[PDB]
Amino acid sequence: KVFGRCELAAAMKRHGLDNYRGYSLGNWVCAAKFESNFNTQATNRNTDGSTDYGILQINSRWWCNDGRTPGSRNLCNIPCSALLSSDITASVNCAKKIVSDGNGMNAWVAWRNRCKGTDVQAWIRGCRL
Amino acid sequence: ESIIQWHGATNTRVPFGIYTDTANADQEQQRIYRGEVWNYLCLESEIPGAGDFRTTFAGETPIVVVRDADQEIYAFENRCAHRGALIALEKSGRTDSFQCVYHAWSYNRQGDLTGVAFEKGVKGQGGMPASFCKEEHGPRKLRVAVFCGLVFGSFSEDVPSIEDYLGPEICERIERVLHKPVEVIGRFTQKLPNNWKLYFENVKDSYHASLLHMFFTTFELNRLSQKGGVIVDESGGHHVSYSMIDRGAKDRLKDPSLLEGFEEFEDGVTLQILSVFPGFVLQQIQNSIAVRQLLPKSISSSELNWTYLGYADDSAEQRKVRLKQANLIGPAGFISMEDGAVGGFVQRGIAGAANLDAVIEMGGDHEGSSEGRATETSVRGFWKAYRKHMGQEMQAENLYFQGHHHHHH
Amino acid sequence: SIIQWHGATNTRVPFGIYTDTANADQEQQRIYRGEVWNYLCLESEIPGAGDFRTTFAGETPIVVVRDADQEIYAFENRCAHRGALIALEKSGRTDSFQCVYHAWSYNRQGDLTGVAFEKGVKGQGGMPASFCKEEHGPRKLRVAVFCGLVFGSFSEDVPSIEDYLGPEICERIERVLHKPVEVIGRFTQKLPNNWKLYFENVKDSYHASLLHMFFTTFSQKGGVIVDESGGHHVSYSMIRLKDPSLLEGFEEFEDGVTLQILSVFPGFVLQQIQNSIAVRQLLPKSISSSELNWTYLGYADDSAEQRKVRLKQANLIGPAGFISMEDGAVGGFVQRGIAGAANLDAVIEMGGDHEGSSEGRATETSVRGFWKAYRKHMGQEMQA
Amino acid sequence: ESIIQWHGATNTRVPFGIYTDTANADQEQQRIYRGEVWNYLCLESEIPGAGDFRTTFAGETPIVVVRDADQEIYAFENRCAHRGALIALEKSGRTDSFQCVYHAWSYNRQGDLTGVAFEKGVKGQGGMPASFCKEEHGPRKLRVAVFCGLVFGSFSEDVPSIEDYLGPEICERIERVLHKPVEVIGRFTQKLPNNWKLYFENVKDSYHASLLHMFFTTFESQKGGVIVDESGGHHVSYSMLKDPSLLEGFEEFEDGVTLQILSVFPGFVLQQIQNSIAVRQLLPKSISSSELNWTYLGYADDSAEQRKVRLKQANLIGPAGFISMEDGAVGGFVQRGIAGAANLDAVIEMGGDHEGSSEGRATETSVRGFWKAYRKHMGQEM
Amino acid sequence: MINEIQIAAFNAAYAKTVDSDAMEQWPTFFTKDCHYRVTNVDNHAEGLAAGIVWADSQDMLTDRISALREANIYERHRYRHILGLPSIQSGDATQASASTPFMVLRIMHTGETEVFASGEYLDKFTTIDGKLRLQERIAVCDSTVTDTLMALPL
Amino acid sequence: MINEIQIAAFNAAYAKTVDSDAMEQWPTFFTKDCHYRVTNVDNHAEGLAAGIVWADSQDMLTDRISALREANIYERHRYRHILGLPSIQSGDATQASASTPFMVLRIMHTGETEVFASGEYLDKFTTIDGKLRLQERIAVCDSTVTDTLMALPL
Amino acid sequence: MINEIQIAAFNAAYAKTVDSDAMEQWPTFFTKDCHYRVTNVDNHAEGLAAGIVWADSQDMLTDRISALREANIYERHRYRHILGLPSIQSGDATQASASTPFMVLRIMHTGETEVFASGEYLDKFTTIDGKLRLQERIAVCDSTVTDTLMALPL
Ligand SMILES: O=C(O)c1ccc(C(=O)O)cc1
Ligand SMILES: O=C(O)c1ccc(C(=O)O)cc1
Ligand SMILES: O=C(O)c1ccc(C(=O)O)cc1
Ligand code: FES
Ligand code: FES
Ligand code: FES
Ligand SMILES: [Fe+3]
Ligand SMILES: [Fe+3]
Repeated sequence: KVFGRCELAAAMKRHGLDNYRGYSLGNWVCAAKFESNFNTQATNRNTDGSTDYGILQINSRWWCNDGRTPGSRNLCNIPCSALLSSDITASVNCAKKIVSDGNGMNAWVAWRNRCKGTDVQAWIRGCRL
Repeated sequence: ESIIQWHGATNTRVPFGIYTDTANADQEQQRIYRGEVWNYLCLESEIPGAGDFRTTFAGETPIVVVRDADQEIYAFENRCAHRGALIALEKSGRTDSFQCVYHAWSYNRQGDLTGVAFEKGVKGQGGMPASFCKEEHGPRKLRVAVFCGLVFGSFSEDVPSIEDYLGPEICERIERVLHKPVEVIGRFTQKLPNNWKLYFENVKDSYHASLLHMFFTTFELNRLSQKGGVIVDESGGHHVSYSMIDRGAKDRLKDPSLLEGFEEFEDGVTLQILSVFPGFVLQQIQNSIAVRQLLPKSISSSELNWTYLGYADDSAEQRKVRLKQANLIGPAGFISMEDGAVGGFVQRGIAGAANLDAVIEMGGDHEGSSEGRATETSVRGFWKAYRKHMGQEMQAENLYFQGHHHHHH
Repeated sequence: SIIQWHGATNTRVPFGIYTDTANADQEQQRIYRGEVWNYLCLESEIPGAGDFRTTFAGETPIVVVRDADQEIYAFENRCAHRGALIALEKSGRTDSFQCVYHAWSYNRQGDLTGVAFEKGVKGQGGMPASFCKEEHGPRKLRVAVFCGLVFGSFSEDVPSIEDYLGPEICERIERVLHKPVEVIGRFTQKLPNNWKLYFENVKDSYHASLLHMFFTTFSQKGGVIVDESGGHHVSYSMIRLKDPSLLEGFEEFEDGVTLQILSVFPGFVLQQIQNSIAVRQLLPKSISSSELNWTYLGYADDSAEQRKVRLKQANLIGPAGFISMEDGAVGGFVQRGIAGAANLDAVIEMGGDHEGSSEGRATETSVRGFWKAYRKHMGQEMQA
Repeated sequence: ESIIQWHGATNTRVPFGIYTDTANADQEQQRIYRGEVWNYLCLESEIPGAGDFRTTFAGETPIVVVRDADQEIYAFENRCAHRGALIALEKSGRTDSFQCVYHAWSYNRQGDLTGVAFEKGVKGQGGMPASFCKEEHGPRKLRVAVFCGLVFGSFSEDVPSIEDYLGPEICERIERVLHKPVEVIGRFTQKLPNNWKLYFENVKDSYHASLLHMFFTTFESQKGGVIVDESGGHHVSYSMLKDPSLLEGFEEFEDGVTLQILSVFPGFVLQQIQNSIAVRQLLPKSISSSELNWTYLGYADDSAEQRKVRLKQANLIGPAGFISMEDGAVGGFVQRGIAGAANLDAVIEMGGDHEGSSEGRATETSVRGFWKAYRKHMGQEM
Repeated sequence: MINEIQIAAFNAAYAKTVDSDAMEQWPTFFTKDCHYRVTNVDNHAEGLAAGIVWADSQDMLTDRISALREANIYERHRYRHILGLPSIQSGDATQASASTPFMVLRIMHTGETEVFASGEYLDKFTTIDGKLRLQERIAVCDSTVTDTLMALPL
Repeated sequence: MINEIQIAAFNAAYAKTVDSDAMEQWPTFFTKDCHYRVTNVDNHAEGLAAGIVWADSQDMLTDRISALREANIYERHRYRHILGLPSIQSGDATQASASTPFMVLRIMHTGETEVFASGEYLDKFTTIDGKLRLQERIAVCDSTVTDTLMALPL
Repeated sequence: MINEIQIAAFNAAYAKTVDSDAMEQWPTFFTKDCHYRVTNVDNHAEGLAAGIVWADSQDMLTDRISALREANIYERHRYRHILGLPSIQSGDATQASASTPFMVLRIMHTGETEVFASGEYLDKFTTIDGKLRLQERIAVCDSTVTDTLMALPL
């Protein structure tokens, strides 16, 4: 599914991600923008045997089990395929676990490069929230 | 310390030990089931063509029953004469000959050993000795009687004919129901948590049956005066319990069609239950016809096999009446449901009382036919037949203790 | 014989005693229907006229019922006609008991008061002139009550419940059951062992510390009391967790006794562990199976806060008890360990060859006591 | 008139009562399983290290078998000498010593009582009398013999050595298959609805092999034979689709022998069917039930391709075996077919009244052998 | 179209009604002119019509529950239905023919739990006022054997 | 709205945790201030409050698994849960009250399989961090009988 | 995208096929190069490879059904599969691994119903040409014991 910017804002707010561990809603929308371009099917094969899955590009070595990643730890205890659906639930619940791991949103390289200390609240203006 | 000690010649007292003594159960297999009785096997219409067979039991002993090309029915013990394996492994089928799976010994439909695999050895080595003769090895054959389509078997060649065993009055009561071709409309098994005897006593228990019937007329569902009676053959082993209206006397349910029925007998009989020692029942309850087969399984368990019947000439509307009235009978029967449980109530109630006696005094100490059903004459009859087969009449020492005197006449 | 005793003393028990079926039937005649008191139920379970429960004395099914005189009666749950169970419900309230098979009626004493079609139907059949109801009935039991406990015996010769218990057991029961109790739950355990292995286990002061491991994984003095017959005992004790509230308790006994386990031959247990009160009923079922029925108790006067303490402390006991869980299995470990050893003997020598009271609990005196009482009832005692 | 009355000195007739008499079954526990036999316990490779143990049975009697630091294997009755509880509760494990959970009595790996909880009392009081001595209490120890990695146990001081008990011909036939290190590739248990003896007779039944099993005839009389040891107790029977690979094999035995079944009284089987190797242990459980424990084997040196052939050929054996599926049911067919015939006799006349070796397999000589050994152990001769 | 989810929801409500002994509500799962039968694989394979229970109207079901309450003697017990996922063989927006696997545990008041019956419901579903209803339910039991008796319908 | 599919998914993860002996994870299925109880239909019908297990906090559940690991002696065995479809009585996007039928097989390490318990879970669900959580689970057993002992919670 | 709904529907059709004696259709649930094995928890925990059934091709499954029809002697009996909900362990856009709890009743032609096996299917699923198919199914049985023999695959 390709989300609308505001469609995704509303959806992330409904799954309790406004200010989840200090991170305003704009950080999450901005993150999805530069990780996946709002695409729930985005996948990115890495050269280390791992793949990043879905709207928030969650990694198959630490977080989800894709069944082809050596050393898989599956800390969100889900299959990576759950992170490729139209419904963002499994990706949000995993993201909440990642962002609580101790390194906040820096887990997300695209967020770090393109979002972190910008005007992130620009990603949620012109939206019904 | 014998818990199977009979109190006297009379059957008004039954030792509760008779329902739990395992040595006595094995004696029932030798002296009843493989003695001078007729065991109900199946209906001839269930094996109509040459080669059609069913497997069943006579007591604990597995049986094959089979139709041959002469249109006769044969029966034999389902035991290979080699090392004892069941010969026929299916409940039913059609075959030319029976072959044991273990070492391929062959039997014809009479149960004769016709073939022994590698009887003559291979390359002049092994097989049977010169002295071995096939015709000297075989399962026990049964004497077979077919009476109004009912196939019985005995292990004894000295058993009376089925006609003498039943007697005239039971013969007529079977013929009355099995007067024209019948069709199986269903089969169901009940596993009873009781010694077989408690169920067979219950079939013969006109006291319980008449109490339960009198309750069902509380609901006012017929409203027509009835008279009942009990018939007991000379041996005691067989009974009929009936109820009837007098054709041409003057004067709850949201679907009354459960009890809507049709006249189809030349008499007023609304209910007839008929027992043949040691485990056959034929029932007519309004238009509900069935056969039951009772088998012993373990000291405290037995099997009741129902065969539901219609007549081959039934219309759609007559057959539907029987399918509705079947709700009265079987495992979930409005009438018979509790028949599955009362045996077990006795089996459990007597748990601490193996040394005590049932009291069976209703209608006196007779084992003959009676007007009315507030009697246990047909239950006492069962014990009369049982003790004769089992050799448990007053013998020797205790007879001597009663009779060693000289009264003034 | 695999039930041959090797001496007058009880330091050796023949393992055959747990598998011999003839000996089991003798237990039904000489123990359960002999000179014992069988625990039936609590008075508070049958408070009003007509209230009844069904239960067992050994293999024999029993009705226990309250009548309008406020007395309790008990009789064999066996119809005097052809032997059917009379009462089919675990509990209820009734004016009279009726057998469903042929509608024979019994009063609350177990007297035959009615026989269906006694005089025949339309003047045909029924009983002979010589038949008299008053000559047919289930065996009645003697009933005794003690601080809310209801016991039954088949025997005219059994001593009074006070003499049967003896003073020390009487005082130790009264200490717990000094005010009205209320059932707060019922659970049954089916034990894969001969009854005796569970009853021995209740009396086994030696194992209580070693089998269990709960207090020791995560000083006070104790003792064992044995009545004069040997059949009854008391084992007593007197002065990590993320939710310590499991063991938070309140004072409610005059003494400082924090544990009291009490047994009455042949199958009654009263337990007090902190504020956890319960009764157990042990029944034989087959040579290698038995039934343990738990009745968990509060006092009728408990506050909400006291009752909550008992509901939390109940985690210590029963089928899943931090303490009692193992009690359900060790019987079966014995039953199976002795599979090849029917001809050999248990060794019960801890605390000597005594069947009397002791300071300390590193003894098997209450286990030997059980065998003393057992051999007396069973006619197996040998002379010294 | 006994249902266990033998009708003659020879074994051409077996009383069907022998399969249902419970008193006779208890005599089997005293005179066979705890008598002068060797009971199969496990393979030494299943308890390779110091402390490794398994629990099993010799007849009805639970057993512990365990490796000690000397690399020897010991076995004892799994029965605490206090009040009789199982000592070891696990099917397998590794331990320094065994402790009974009931009252914490400790045993070394030989089954010696090393410790009694509160032996000397607690504070002043209780404990054992002065006269109590640990060294006088212990479960029964078993004699252990190891032959080509097979661990056997006996209750009997008088049973011959395992070599003499087997005899040379069985010894060589075991060596032929267990000539190199083996590896367990799987364990399965079949619960048989028959008296143990009906299954042990079936293993020895060279007559049935081709007739019960249409796989044995349809896709395979061939060169072969039946060997019976001097006692009669032990035998050898030997012989020489959209995915045919089920039966594709490789040569790995010097002789041409594609089938060898070997039985050791009273419940051990070693099988070689093409490249399918397995051990079976037969245990009595109740008068009409027994347990068959399968241990599937490869050789440690198998390649991937050899191991795969054994995993495919294992479809022939075990509970779902194209061959052995029927062996699980035929015992029960007998158990049930004789239900009214406790007083009658099995007829075992094929190949005469011989209990010796034979160059054919249309014989019951190895079945008669079993009953010769049985009657000797059980005191039922003539 | 009637689907596997609507039938599974219906089957759970049917099971809960029978397992809670709210037996008065059991006939409401059926059309006025329904068929209900309890039979076994042998009868069904041979085309034998008789049932341990046999009803060709909702009224016959109501009478069977009256008789259970006010007429039948049986030792106290309960059912525990465990159901599989249904398969639809044919149907449209309003009718469907469907098979649902079942197992029924019997628990006696005295504590014994046994597998009492197993098999499949052979069902014809219709839609009345937007709600699923059984035109037909045949409980085809895997076993020919009923332990003791059958009081409660399957 | 919380629906029957989300509750069934929850119930399957709970069963998988208990049946795999990952017992350390069992308390994480409950709120901090949860109620868990194992009882039977007799106690539940009479309103009797005691459980074979009785917990009014997640910490009590954690301690029960500690005790099972470090302290309790029992013969090795496992559970196999077979669950029915839940029935929701009330609830919203966050809370639900629901009943779920269950059966538990026990398999001993020695091979024997029995029906060990059956009944229904009477549950109160809440949502924490977007995940279903039990505020309350009452395992109402159909039988008053536990065979031997109960080591693993239901 | 393989999901829990597709796998539940698949598992029901597999169970229906095996329970109805349409055993000819059982191999069509698998890829050409599939693995099927029936094993137990002990073997699976120790990493032992052997199965009481072991197939590394669809053709080996077809041979097993041929042998069952034309060759093998066993007493007539039937299975009743009661399945849990599938739980997906691993997945990407196209493949999935899943575990499904099962229980199998065996019903003898003579009427005895026993719990014959229980455990989980450890599965690898693929979609070819619109068809959901097992690349792998390992039936991990809870018990090391098979009663009598195993003729029908699980
Ligand atoms: O076993 C039965 O169904 C039965 C037995 C007797 C009578 C009768 O005597 O009226 C009726 C029914
Ligand atoms: O079976 C029991 O629960 C029990 C028995 C004895 C003791 C003890 O001696 O401390 C405690 C509890
Ligand atoms: O148990 C077996 O697998 C088996 C037994 C005997 C024979 C034989 O003697 O040919 C072959 C196989
Ligand atoms: S047992 Fe029938 S041929 Fe051997
Ligand atoms: S058995 Fe009780 S009235 Fe007949
Ligand atoms: S039984 Fe083993 S230490 Fe007591
Ligand atoms: Fe204890
Ligand atoms: Fe064979």
